[PDB]
Amino acid sequence: YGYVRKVSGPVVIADGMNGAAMYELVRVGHDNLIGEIIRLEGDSATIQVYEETAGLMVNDPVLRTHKPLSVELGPGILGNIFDGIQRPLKTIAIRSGDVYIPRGVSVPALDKDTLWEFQPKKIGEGDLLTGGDLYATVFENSLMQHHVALPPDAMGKVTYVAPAGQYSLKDTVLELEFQGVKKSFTMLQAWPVRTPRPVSSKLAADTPLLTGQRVLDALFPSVLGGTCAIPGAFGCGKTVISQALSKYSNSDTVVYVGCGERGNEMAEVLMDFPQLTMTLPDGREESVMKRTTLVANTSNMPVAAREASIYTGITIAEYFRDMGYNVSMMADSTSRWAEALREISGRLAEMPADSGYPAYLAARLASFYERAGKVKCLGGPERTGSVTIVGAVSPPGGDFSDPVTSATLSIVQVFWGLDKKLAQRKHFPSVNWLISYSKYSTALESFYEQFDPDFINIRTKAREVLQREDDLNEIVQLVGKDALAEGDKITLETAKLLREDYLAQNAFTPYDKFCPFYKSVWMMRNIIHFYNLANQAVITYTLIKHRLGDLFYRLVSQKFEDPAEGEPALVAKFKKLHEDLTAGFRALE
Amino acid sequence: QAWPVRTPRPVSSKLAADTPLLTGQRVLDALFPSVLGGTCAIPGAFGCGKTVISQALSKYSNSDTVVYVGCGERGNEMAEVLMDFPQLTMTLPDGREESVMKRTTLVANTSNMPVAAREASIYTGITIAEYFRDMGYNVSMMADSTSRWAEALREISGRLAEMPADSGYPAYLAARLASFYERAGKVKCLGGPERTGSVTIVGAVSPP
Amino acid sequence: EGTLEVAMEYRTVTGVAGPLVILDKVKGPKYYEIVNIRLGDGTMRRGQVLEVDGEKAVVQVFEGTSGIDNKFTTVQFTGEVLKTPVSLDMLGRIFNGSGKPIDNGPPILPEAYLDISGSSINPSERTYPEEMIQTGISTIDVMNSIARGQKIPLFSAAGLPHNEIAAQICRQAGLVKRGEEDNFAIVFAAMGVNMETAQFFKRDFEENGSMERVTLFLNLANDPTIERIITPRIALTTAEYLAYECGKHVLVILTDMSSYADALREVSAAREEVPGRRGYPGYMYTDLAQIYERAGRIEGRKGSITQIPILTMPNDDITHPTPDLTGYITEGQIYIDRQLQNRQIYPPINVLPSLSRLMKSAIGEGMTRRDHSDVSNQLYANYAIGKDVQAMKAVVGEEALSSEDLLYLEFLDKFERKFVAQGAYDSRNIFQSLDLAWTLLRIFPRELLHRIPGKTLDQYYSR
Amino acid sequence: LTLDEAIKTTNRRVNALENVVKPRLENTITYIKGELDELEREDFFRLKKIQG
Repeated sequence: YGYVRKVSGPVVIADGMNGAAMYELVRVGHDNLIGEIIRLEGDSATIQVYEETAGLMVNDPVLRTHKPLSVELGPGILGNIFDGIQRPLKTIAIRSGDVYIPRGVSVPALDKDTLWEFQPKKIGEGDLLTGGDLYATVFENSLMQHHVALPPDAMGKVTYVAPAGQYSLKDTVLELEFQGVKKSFTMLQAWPVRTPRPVSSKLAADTPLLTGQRVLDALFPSVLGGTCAIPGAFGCGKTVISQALSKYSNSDTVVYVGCGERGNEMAEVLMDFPQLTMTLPDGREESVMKRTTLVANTSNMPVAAREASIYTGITIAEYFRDMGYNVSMMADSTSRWAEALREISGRLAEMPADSGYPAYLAARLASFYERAGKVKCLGGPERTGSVTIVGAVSPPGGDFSDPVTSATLSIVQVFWGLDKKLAQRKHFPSVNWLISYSKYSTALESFYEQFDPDFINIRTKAREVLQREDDLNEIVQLVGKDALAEGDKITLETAKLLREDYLAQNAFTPYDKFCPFYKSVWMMRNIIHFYNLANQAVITYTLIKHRLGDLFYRLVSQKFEDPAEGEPALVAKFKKLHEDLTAGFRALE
Repeated sequence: QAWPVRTPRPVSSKLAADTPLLTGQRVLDALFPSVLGGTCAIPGAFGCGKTVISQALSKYSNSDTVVYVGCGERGNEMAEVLMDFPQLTMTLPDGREESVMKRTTLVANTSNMPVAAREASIYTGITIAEYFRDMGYNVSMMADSTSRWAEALREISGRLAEMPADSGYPAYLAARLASFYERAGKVKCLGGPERTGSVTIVGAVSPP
Repeated sequence: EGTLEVAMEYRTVTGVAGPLVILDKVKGPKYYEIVNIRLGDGTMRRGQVLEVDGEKAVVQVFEGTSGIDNKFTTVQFTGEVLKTPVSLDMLGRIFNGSGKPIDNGPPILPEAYLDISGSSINPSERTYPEEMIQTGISTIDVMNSIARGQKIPLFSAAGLPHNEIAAQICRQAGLVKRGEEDNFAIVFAAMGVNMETAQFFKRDFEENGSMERVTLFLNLANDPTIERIITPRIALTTAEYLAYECGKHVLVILTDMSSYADALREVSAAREEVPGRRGYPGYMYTDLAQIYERAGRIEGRKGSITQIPILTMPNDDITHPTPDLTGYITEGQIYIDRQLQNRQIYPPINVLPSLSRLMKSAIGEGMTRRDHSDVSNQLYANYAIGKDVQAMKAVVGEEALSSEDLLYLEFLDKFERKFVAQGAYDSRNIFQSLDLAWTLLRIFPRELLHRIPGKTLDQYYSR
Repeated sequence: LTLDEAIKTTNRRVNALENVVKPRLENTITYIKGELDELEREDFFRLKKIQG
């Protein structure tokens, strides 16, 4: 019930919708075009329809949905591929057979006829349960067990519990009554993208995001449930860091979110993920897709879907965190999302602000980024998850002055700063140590000292060495290495060794594909301790260089050690080289 | 008496001003002099606190009467004026000792006061000075932050949805500001005796 | 007394667009009347009636227009402007943006309902600030000091430790003591702060033990953008009640005033108002006045409201509309430099652009020393000459610094090294710091000093 | 002597000239886009309001 009255491009006016609500999604026309309500002036409505509105007919029916832009969660959310508006691309392609996306597809987000193995908890048929209680878990696939949380805003004494067995989402797995009225819940939960997910308490982040790369792990650490920023526009560093996060990061799940980038780039990345495979610490070999969800919205996709992809991804990450899993979101291109928002604002004729973006761009970006953090779960049993966002930025020409870049730098705690100059100089990590920073180090210091009380001092010494590296750089630039003292020469040599041996990774090489934090800490110790032990001896710099010449080659070899031998064997080899270097440093003095 | 605040006070015939304004400042009276009847304007960008020159000029001018009509200015400046002008003093040729507050009036409304009253502030100030001039004195004023009476204009032009001319200000901004400034000048007043009072408009324009 | 009336509940909502909710057939509306909107789902949110024309009403809802149905939502007209239930018992508690008690405590039992945006003080009754303040940081007190009733903000770009400086000032706040009941009660507005910053503020304030005299008005970035505009209003109204109507001096603090500017910009762009510079509303000067222009001392009452805002230059540019208008209104600046932060200085206060327009009255003979003004002027003026010498050395060479310029360069170096730097918890007294300030001024010869007379500092004696 | 002259010229160009020009470019960009573009939309918006 409801018919269109005026169709001016994307904007659509439909009469006979007195009961419509603002921002309630609606189905327009026989083709089931999907659009969101904007203005409810009079008894009429106003809808902007995402897909092309060409060919609409006046008095074509309009069908309400009684729900805002929402995502159907539950089993089967992992692995698949979804559009910006939560449209399963893979199943759509299989059903329609052809390649093109049909104008008005109506495939449900998750297949409601597929069977999943279900088994309840030890709860009784007449017990009491509340919102967020974990009443069952499901083996969606191997090694990615899926907990079934009773939806929030639903509570009451237990009435029926489905016994363990094979079931589908259409089955009524749970039924309960709060008052005399009883409600039955299936395995599918719908939640609006704009509304965050209910939380019990925002904890303080207390565990680093071990990305497997030494430069990110030690120099500029990032904590679970913490924002991150990447100036990714070239050098494939964004692809490299995304692959590292998918394969080696501590997160139990990853939710890539791609909006408004080049279509072939998304093709390449979405073909790369299935090829990516990660080995289990127990020796098992798995596929990253078994723990990966992908929301990719290319440029050809409607602008509104491009704007909504980010919220869809963050809501998916929150739902994953609802069962205490550590999940990491990855916004492919926040700049593209901002451009989509700008296009939408221009469609709405909103008053332009700085550089043309709407005045709420900073506020909306902050609202999105504020959802990341380590959070206590809702409902029992007691557990705690985390959601960390590693959303990248694409400043125009590298000038960190655009409002998107400025707001992101103002909100994001940790900025890693990939540099194209290092990529030109053949640097695999490509992380510019001169601009990166980790504002969460003060909070992470508790764990840093618990693991090793000397590690934080080593990090401070390394930061001082990096700061003096540029000083020695202009010193050599203006007068040369001749004017450098023996201590200055030792400091410069140690800085160069740190840059070319530990601060840089080798990625492609099997020995340096993954850098454990143990190996990183031992390498940092074997570098800094040797640097000091050589420093206080100031001995002629040339004489020290000849004596330590074998040691300099040995330090490169210490980095060359594979993690195959296990963390202790590599640590002992690093320690043995460090002890030999220390023995040479003190005895020869 | 009574007088409409927008209609200027009638005169006999305006005439050229040829007496310098002894401000007591080296720069104001040496390189860039001002005449008793002319119009001045001090930009004083943010942070300069240009009102210090205003207060010094009011304190030490040769003008017989000063009407400090600061519009949109901070209240603490008005508190300073009310606190110091009585305790501060000046001497006259007769030899006696008297305060400057005996001849200074403030039509000022602060910035936290309602916006629409600012134009009324400016116009009441200029009319009061015009009356004191028709008395025959060499009265003067200085309107602090006249640029605030452009925010007053555009915050009304926006409600009326008038067509924005430049940076949101209506079209008649220059016309109205000229109609205000063009009321200064030495003039033989109406009626005998032959009073020849003047009036000086030392405005202040705060630019963004 | 006039008989009471129950507020009319309407259901004639006949239009929603942006953040503005239209109504029709309103029987006797009132401008700025607070209306709480109950949606069809039953959830309730507050709102103000922006424009009243004829029998219509253009309401601006607070929690957002989402979920409003043109035939199921109900609007109730309370018939009174927004009022904050201020009370003396409100001390030592935490409140939401609109004032909801969030410390797991019972709501405020109001001693009196007071309307926000209170009327201005008659400037005839207004007085002048005449007492210094012991915040606990050297460089702010020694030069560009703060008076008990003076407004002055902190200019500090994003990422700088200005939040830590504000927390240290609030925890170490106290009178000169040259009393506890009337001692500094701190109203701590927090407009648009991060959750981590919010937890930091709560923990730091609870740790110093001064919870008994500090009120937090926290408003996170998650809260609605319009609700951030009323947070400074509520904070300043509570400050007004505490100071003028109860006596104790109030040291009002508002963090991230740029967030308030952004909220103003968003609200104005929602209603499509005339834009000033950088798309900000054309009345931003008046709004920043109604926020800032309340600090001062009233003649008949012994209270005093001292204002210490904390702005943030967006592009680290002083010419941005928010800091420019603030400097127009705020009677002085205390500036924080990113360049000094690059030198690893904990309190990165740059003194070259930092001046207190009321310092000429805070100084005197009742407090401080008789050489305060001249020493401050010299350490303010010779810094510029040292900077010029540094620039000349950069553009010419080390040989350009003559027997005079090299002295200025050494003065600048020692001034940035010893004088500005201070401990994270150092309560450096004025005289002990003024001795080192005199030493810095004495690095230059005691006769080349042009502005200062020799006798002024000669009255004071070393050792 | 020649190296001193060349170094002085290079240092002056790096410090004075370029850092003089770039603020000028930023101010010119702000004056055009920050004002003229904003005014054009506001003028047209007011015109559309008049039509409505």
